[PDB]
Amino acid sequence: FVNQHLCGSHLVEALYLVCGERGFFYTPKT
Amino acid sequence: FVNQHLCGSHLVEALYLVCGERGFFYTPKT
Amino acid sequence: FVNQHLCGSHLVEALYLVCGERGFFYTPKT
Amino acid sequence: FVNQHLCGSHLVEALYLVCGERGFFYTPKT
Amino acid sequence: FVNQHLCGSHLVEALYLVCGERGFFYTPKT
Amino acid sequence: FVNQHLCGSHLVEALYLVCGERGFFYTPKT
Amino acid sequence: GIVEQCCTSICSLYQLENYCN
Amino acid sequence: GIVEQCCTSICSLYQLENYCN
Amino acid sequence: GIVEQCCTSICSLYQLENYCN
Amino acid sequence: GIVEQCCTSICSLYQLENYCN
Amino acid sequence: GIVEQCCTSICSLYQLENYCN
Amino acid sequence: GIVEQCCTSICSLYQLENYCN
Repeated sequence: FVNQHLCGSHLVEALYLVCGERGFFYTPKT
Repeated sequence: FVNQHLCGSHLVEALYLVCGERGFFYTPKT
Repeated sequence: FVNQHLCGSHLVEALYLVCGERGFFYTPKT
Repeated sequence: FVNQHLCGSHLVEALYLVCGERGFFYTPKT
Repeated sequence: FVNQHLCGSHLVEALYLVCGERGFFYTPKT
Repeated sequence: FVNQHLCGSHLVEALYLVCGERGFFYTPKT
Repeated sequence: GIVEQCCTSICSLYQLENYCN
Repeated sequence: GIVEQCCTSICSLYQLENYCN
Repeated sequence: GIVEQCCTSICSLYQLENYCN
Repeated sequence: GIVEQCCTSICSLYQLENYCN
Repeated sequence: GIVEQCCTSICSLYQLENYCN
Repeated sequence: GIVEQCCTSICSLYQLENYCN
């Protein structure tokens, strides 16, 4: 169930998809 | 050849993989 | 540059992401 | 463990891979 | 158009999908 | 939670990423 | 249907054809 | 149709809805 | 923060904008 | 070998078996 | 072996090299 | 910047660290 290190890789795909050309900051660390 | 909007989604996968727990800022906009 | 057979796999990811719970028909054949 | 909305994105990759040029209908909604 | 280093990552997905439980050797180096 | 058959596809992405041009043997079978 | 069927333990190659168009 | 349309320069969010079910 | 929030049950389209730059 | 062969126009299902272990 | 080892909590960069060719 | 730099011929492991947070 390795998540986060493997899940975040796909959360970002939708992140910049919603932002389109804009950018975003991704920090996988509580 | 849709790149960037489709290429960046995988560049980030290696980005936080190299950072591990650290985070990073991804801005797909020159 | 193998596209379509390799590109469509990711077009669908955004397709049902925009649809959310809805579904969609994907036909990679002109 | 976010599945379905994140799992289906990869089920479709194998779906049209088995279909090849054919298409398929994907409805992630019971 | 960064391929190979980015393309192979998905060729393997279909490789072990066709092999199922079997394994395979992937060498991205002519 | 379909793992292995769906998880390995992404473990290999990081595998040859760390190897770079080198190759590797992936056997998803204990 | 298909998600809960293939996202639980992966479907078989023939099972996926049933959903093919 | 859809592949040659969205795999050339990415379609727009509204354009994808046209294919939604 | 964002991982434990969107990798638990997927965030909403508007929720993702909060992290947009 | 395999990359330049399958990353050019996708290999066939039988062609991939040749690389299977 | 490798799947149950890296698909449980992710392996380390050095641990992956052990499987490198 | 980073996309046109790493999506052209892949960046190096050290080059990616420059963008790390």
